[PDB]
Amino acid sequence: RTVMVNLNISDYYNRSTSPWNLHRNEDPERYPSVIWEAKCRHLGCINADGNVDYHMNSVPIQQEILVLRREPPHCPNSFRLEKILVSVGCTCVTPIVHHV
Amino acid sequence: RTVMVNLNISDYYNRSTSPWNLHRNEDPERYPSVIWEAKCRHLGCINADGNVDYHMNSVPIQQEILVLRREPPHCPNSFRLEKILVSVGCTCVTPIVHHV
Amino acid sequence: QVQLVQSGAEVKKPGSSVKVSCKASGYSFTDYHIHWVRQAPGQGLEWMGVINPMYGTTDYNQRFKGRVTITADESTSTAYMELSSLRSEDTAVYYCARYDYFTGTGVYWGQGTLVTVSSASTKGPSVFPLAPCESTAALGCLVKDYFPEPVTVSWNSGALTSGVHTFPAVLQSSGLYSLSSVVTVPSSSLGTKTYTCNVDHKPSNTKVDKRVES
Amino acid sequence: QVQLVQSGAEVKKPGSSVKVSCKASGYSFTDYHIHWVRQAPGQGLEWMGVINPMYGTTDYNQRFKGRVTITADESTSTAYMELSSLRSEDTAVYYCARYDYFTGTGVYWGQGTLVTVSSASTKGPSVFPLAPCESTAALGCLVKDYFPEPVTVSWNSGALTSGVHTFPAVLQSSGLYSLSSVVTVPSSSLGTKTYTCNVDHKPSNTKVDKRVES
Amino acid sequence: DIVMTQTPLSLSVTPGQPASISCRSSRSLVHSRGNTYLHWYLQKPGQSPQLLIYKVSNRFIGVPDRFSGSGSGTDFTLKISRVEAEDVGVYYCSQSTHLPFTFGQGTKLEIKRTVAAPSVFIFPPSDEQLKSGTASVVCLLNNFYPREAKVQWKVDNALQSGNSQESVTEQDSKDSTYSLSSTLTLSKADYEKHKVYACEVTHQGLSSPVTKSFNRGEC
Amino acid sequence: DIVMTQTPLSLSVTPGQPASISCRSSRSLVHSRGNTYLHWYLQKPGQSPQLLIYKVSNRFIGVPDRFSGSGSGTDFTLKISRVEAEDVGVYYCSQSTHLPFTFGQGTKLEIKRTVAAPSVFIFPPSDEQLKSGTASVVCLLNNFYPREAKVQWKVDNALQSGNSQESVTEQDSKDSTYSLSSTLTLSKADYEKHKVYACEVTHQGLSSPVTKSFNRGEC
Repeated sequence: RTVMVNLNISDYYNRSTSPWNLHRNEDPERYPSVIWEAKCRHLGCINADGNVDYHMNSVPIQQEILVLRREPPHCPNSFRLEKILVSVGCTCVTPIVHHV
Repeated sequence: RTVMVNLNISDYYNRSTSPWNLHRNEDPERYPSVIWEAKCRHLGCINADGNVDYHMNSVPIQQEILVLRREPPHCPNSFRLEKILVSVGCTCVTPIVHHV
Repeated sequence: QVQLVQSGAEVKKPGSSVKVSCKASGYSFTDYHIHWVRQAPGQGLEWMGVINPMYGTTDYNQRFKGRVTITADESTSTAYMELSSLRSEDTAVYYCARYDYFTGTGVYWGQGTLVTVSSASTKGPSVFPLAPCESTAALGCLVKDYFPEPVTVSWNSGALTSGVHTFPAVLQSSGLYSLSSVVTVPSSSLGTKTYTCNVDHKPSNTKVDKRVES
Repeated sequence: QVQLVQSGAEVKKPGSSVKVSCKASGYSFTDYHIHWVRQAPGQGLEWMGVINPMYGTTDYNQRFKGRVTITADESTSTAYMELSSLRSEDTAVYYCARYDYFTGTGVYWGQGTLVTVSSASTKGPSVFPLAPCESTAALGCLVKDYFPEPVTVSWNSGALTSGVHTFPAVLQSSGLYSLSSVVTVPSSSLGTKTYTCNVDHKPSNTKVDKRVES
Repeated sequence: DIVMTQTPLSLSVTPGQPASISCRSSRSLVHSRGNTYLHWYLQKPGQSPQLLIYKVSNRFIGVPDRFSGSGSGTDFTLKISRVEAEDVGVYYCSQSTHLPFTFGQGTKLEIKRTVAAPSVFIFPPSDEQLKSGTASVVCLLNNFYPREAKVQWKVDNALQSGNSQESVTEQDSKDSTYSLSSTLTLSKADYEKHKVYACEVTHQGLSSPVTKSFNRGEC
Repeated sequence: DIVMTQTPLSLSVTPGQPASISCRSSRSLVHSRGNTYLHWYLQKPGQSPQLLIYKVSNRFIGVPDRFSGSGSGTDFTLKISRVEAEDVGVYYCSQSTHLPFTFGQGTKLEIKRTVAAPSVFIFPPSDEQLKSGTASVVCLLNNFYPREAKVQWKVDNALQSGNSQESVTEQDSKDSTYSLSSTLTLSKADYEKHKVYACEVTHQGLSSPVTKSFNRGEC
């Protein structure tokens, strides 16, 4: 399970029809400690008239990212690999219509 | 530089106004070896009439991801941390108009 | 089946903030949007805002400015509306509704929540009997001097429901509300049967039962 | 300044695929879209497709079906159009154009690329002199029996340009092209000056210079 | 904000008679992807709105066929072929095409049922209330139509003024009648100075006025 | 696909005289966000199209004010106030509103300049060509207008038929004339059997026909 690891460390959010804002996710026990996550500005999307269109949806596009967590806790030299979901931006989708 | 690491391992792409397809990025010297990357289906976006609108742009939303690379090469027990850019999906944006 | 239950009525002082809850059941909470609509006394309906419980994405009415905050908790299937810097004009019934894309509007509604914006002190009611001094009789309960609204008046613990009239409350010169709940009964039953009104004023945590006797 | 240079003319057999290049300069390659437009002989213009060099995002004309592939190389500022399963009907001049959102259309254009779809063998020309047998004289060059088009005929290595006429080629019963480039000159110059035509047939890598003498 | 204008603002309809309500929006309610989000709701006092018609003309599950919807662009109409007692309430049109979603002013529907004379009752103040130092005399006018009724309080034959309040119920969903309560408020002292307390009622359904009284000192 | 229809298909205009070209699209060229992507191009033979007007009425940098654009929705017009020699070519309208982008059929503009008689020249076959076993005799008709010219080949006074080809240049951008080349193709054997090779020209600019000849056996 253990390996040797060497350390070797666009206005879209505003211009999108599904705009978003970045939110600070900070964890001192994690590397990267700070992760900037996208949160969709509206439920709907922006139409050709520049207004919010309720019949389209701004949805966050999420991806699995690899993070290091101190193991055991508060140990600066020992870590565990973790997979977390982060929102990197938002997209505009036509909604799903539900019936039974 | 070296630390101990413990191993602990939605139709949006079609419904988006900026749809995309996933492409296989495989590297045997890397962990994760396989990364599925989004490539935008059109230059433009899909309008209310279901047609491609040239005056809007499908743009890929990219994020820095942490990957492990074998160091020295072909060594299964020793790695280096690397940061690469991956496209996780596409968004629809109004274009930038250029002039001087 | 599909059901929306809101939190009980409240009294808030001007400048304070109110938080109304909306508990959903009978469907997958995350799959439907929750809208909030209000109604000031004897006025029309007014759309306040919307939440997508799946992602927490919202859209508000600009009229309320940055005073309304709508949120949803996936784990408790509950949505909440938070209205800050309360004005006398914010005195209203607040509703929650789940919308859908087939119908395109709000099908299922919460029962409502009354929010009284007042610097006035909460007071529980005083329940007095209304007994007479030919073959049909009336008896009732005077629910007097309470603040704020509402009260619930049942008869014989919900048994007696036919022929009951709980009158809309009238704000006396006191600044306190007064009301009467009445019921018509056969005169023959005056002896053979017992008539009790059950009064509940939730804001002041007051439950009173009065035996109506002639 | 802003400039688009395309690759030289080609001859392709039916069923083969052609790849035309478009080298850009004078601007940031990535900031502007590159469109491809074609024109069959004596026919109108026809939009083939578009590439966004920044992301490789494309859009095509459905008429060509899945036969057209447009690509761009950021490092060499070059865009390419690849037309597969070539038909006689695909014989045309292919243009590249950079579009923009201010104008909304293609301002800057490439020079063009002629693609002849033929099972016919490539042949270099035969350059013969045209000398006479009163005070203005004409002399020229017969550029005969070459395939495919085009040829470039200059005079005295580009020196002489005034009064020159290089006639549109005529496809003889051979299946080979024939053409004449002529020039009018003062009769007085016949002796004092030397007249040479420079013929270049790039498809067959043929450069010929013929001295016109009477 | 889209303005929704309803005409008429109120209506009094005989059960069995048809009813019509107009809704006009300040801008067209046709959405970019082709649907028209105009809906009809019925609200009974102190109850949530109930969906009647969605997307101009679709009846919601459980809504009787007497309800029908029509219109396009900016002008819409809700029709009721036969008005029934259960139809009492306030009708609203609503647009969900444009944010923010908007509702009309509302149209009140009153059921014009036949005259119903009230049953009149009088209640003396309770002995517990009197300990409090106040006397409230209550008069009940039960299940009558129309709403216009006249209640007069007499204390030892002298007509009273400005010491009584009224409260009317919402029109009933089943029998289409109203009920009224009149409360005379006196001090314990004033109450104990007089004997006869009477409640006098005038209503369209009564051939002459009805008096209900008591003598303080029976109860 | 949007269909763009241009009227007329061809035009012959006297320099100084106005010109007008119509463009009608099968569907409105107005975009969702408000712009109208109708443009005008001029194409000179064997050259890329040059931008004249963009977005209905905007003249491109460097385009003289004689060019003007107008129209809306589906009907557009390009006007030239004074036609100049440099204006020769094919004019195209184009829409970039809807994918796939489309162009009109094109309108050819010919400059109706005054008659210009041709200068006629004749070239005997070269000695290198004769070694090849073929003889090509060339006749040049230089800088003439209109294009209609008649070239006749006589070999020892006998009129020739079906053994010669013609090629006309594109109308010149500066002097608005044409040039034609007629090539008579004979076998080395036929060529060596006759003496006089003549080229006879008929044109509007000539009062009578012009003959240019040679005798095989001077050259």
